[PDB]
Amino acid sequence: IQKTPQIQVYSRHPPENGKPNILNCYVTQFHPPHIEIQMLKNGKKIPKVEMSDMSFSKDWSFYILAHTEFTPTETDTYACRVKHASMAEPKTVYWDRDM
Amino acid sequence: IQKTPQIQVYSRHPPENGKPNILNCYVTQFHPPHIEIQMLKNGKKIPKVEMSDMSFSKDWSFYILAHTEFTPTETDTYACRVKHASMAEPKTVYWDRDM
Amino acid sequence: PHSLRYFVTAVSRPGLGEPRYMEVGYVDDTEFVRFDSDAENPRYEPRARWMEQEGPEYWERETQKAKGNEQSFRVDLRTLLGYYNQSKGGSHTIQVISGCEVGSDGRLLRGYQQYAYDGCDYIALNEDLKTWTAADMAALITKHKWEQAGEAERLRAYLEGTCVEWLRRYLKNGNATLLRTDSPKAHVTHHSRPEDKVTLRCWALGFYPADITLTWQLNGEELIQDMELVETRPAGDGTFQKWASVVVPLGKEQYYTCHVYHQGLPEPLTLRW
Amino acid sequence: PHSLRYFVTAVSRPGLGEPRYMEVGYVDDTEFVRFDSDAENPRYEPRARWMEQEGPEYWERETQKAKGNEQSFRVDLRTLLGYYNQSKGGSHTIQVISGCEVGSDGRLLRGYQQYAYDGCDYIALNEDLKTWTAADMAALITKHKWEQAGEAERLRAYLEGTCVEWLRRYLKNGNATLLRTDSPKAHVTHHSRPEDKVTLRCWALGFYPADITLTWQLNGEELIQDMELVETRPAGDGTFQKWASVVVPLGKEQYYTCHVYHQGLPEPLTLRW
Amino acid sequence: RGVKYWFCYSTKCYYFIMNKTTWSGCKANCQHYGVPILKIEDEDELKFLQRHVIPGNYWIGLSYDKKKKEWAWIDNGPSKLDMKIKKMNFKSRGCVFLSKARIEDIDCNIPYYCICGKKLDK
Amino acid sequence: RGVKYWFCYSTKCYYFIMNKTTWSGCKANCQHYGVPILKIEDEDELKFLQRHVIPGNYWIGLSYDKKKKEWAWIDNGPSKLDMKIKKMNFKSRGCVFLSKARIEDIDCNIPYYCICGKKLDK
Amino acid sequence: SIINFEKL
Amino acid sequence: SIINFEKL
Repeated sequence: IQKTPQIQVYSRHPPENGKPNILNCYVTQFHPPHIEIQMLKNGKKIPKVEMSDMSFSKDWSFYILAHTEFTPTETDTYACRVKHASMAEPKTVYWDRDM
Repeated sequence: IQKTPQIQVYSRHPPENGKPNILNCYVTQFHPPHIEIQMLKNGKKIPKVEMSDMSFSKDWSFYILAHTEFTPTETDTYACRVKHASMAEPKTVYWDRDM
Repeated sequence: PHSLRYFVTAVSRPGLGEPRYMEVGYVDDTEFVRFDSDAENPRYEPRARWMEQEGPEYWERETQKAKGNEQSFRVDLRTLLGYYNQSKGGSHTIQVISGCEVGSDGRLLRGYQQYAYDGCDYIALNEDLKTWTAADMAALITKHKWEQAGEAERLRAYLEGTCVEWLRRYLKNGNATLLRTDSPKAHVTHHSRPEDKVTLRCWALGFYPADITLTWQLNGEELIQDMELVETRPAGDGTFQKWASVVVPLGKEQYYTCHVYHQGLPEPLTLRW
Repeated sequence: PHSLRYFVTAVSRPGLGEPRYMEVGYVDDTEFVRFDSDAENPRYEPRARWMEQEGPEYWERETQKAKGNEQSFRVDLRTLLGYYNQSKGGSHTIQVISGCEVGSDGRLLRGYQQYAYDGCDYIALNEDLKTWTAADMAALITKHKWEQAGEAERLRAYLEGTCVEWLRRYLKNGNATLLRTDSPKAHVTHHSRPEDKVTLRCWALGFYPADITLTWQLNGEELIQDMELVETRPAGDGTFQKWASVVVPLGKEQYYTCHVYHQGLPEPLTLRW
Repeated sequence: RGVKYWFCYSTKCYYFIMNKTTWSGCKANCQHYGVPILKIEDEDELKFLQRHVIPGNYWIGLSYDKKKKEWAWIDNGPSKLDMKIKKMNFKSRGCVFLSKARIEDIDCNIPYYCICGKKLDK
Repeated sequence: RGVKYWFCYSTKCYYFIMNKTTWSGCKANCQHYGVPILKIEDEDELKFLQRHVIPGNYWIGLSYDKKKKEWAWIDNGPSKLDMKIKKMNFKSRGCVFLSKARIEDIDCNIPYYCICGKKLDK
Repeated sequence: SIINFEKL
Repeated sequence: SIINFEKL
């Protein structure tokens, strides 16, 4: 089997320019479990990021949480690039404070 | 399984009053193989009759030939009474020279 | 073409001793051998004159082989009783069909082994002559077995050589028989009936082999519908008879014709009352 | 009600040593234990504070049990590879789900063990807790096995006593947690859009547990159709957030309402921009 | 009277007449309920039929043509069914029946059960 | 676009949408091809469905009613299916999916495949 | 020469 | 206390 992941790049607490925070990239509903997740603070990799331990739901699809402290604003654009078999090219996703 | 037999009371050679002959009761297409066949020269049993050896067709149903020499005419009525599980009551069948 | 078909019958009979066992074999459409258990002396005897061409070893050989089989089955009746979950108080039947066929070129056209428990397919080897087809979960059990035991493999050899090979001998042991052909004697008979109509009957008698074809037509087209017919029957002297009738408007009798097709009739027959 | 669910993961990895093995357990909706192979020292450790109430023997006991399982599976990866007829050059996955549930009365409501090969059902014990249901012919093999080996019987005992019994302890070891409830903070946000229309967004944040329900209605009826929605997500601090939006005719904003149903909300919430 | 039953499978429905008749028996009935006497399209459909059917023999639209010196289906069309289980040639007549494990040629005048096939996709 | 496929079984036909959608996804499509989102009548029909289906999860007309404090089928009618595999009560929401060996309750907003059931006997 | 039968 | 698994 082969299933495509789903990504969400949201933050913990309400976006406040200049204040620190935490940025989440919640990758879910995928298979095989072999996956690669990255965070970009403009297009460059980020402090290797913390990889929450993986798990799966009744449906069998896998889940995981990549998180890394960050201080937003209008500074730069944050995103999450997910490499994974299922997909053709590295699907990336940009944060959207207002999302 | 349980299948009903089929009977035919016909003779070898063309019916000729006063001439000897042979009367056949061809019981076919039945199951179980346990069956009882009799010939009546009016309603009475007949010289225990010759029971051709039984066999069965591709379809699995059983066959058999009961035959007994007889001299027809308008003398008496000949028949074949077949007892067998499948059936409720002893189904009998009368000969019909013209059949 | 020619064939060699063995028909097996095993029937258990509560409180009446060992199952009854019968082995009947047919060449094309002829019984050339028989083997019964109940019979005084269960000797795999012949039913064909030409089968005299076999010494006392053939007989003796085939009789032991048979007594052997008779045994495998009593066990099989027990086997099946276990599968289905049926008591020792019930009569049951095992039916097998083994044989092979060859074309004008004696080259094997189709061989087979087919089973039936209580008058219904149990299992049967496929045309492929290597895989089986089961009727119910029970058969699956047996299939599972026979698969690992490579039974279909062993049965593939029998049908190609052994069978076809024996199917050669016999044919030579009595060619001047299993090749004879008797021409169906045909005629029609008139019969009065209620409210004015009539029954024309078409007779075919003393023919051989058994398959012949009887049909009525009206001004060209066959009345395959609305015409009585009986199953081909045996007269008793190696021959077969059969008839077909139809109801026709009295007076207008001649507008009907009877057709007789048979491998003894170079040309089909045409009758009329 | 309450449950105890263990999630098993086995994944073979060609040319990269023994399969990776993970054992994660959840109480209701909480990870209270973990066991990884790759990890430096594969010790079935805790993920819940309240799990300190277990001496060094529980740990040690559960760690051996695990190392054992880890082994049965490498064999199972090999077993399955044989079933399907797949090479040693392919990565595969085994997925199992073991656990049980009890009602307000701690009396077992539903227990189960479910397998999945490569992200697809392989086999699973039925509610009856005695018979199995297979996905493909492969599973049938295993089913055949486990049937004679009376596996479902042995698994029936686990779910009734063992499981439910452990599912009692834990709950007491940390009742003042697996029973807490955080109220979903809700609000709406206005957003301009092309050719004049608007997107009203309904937010729910920092709630617990995870299932909450967000819906939009218009003058009474729910807009379960034509309303965007995201999968409930984790903020990272034990809480969850989620939102639901909908496009509405600019100016006519007030005719819409957002509804928040959650086990922390005695009464559903009503919002408006 | 009559005992019947109809059941659909895939993109076709069938009629199962549990009343013994001759080959013509079905052909007639079949077209009278307006459903051709069955015709098997591929091996899958046969397997289905052999597993669904109730223990017994059933006639199917496949008989020899005394005229066309050869076997043909009721729609006199082709079948993806490669059956060449060698049957009725040299000189005489016809028909075929089904069972939960066989497909066989025998006399057309033997009473068997009926199967009428109706390809829905029409 | 969309990938679909329809196949009949017994006295009902189904629609198998091989395009992932949320529960509402089917309900919509289903009624748009004019075929209610599937409803399982008896255990036999489920077995059939679980064996026919292609490996994967499928939504079926069986969700919890936040209002009716309880689970109900799309026709809000009864089923001979005795399922009491204990699901979604206490306080929150809905839906159910199928696979070749399970029938399970989970979030209604997860993309699964669709099954629309159309009882022909109408 | 009938073949010799394997058990069911 | 996860149960201990029987082989496939």
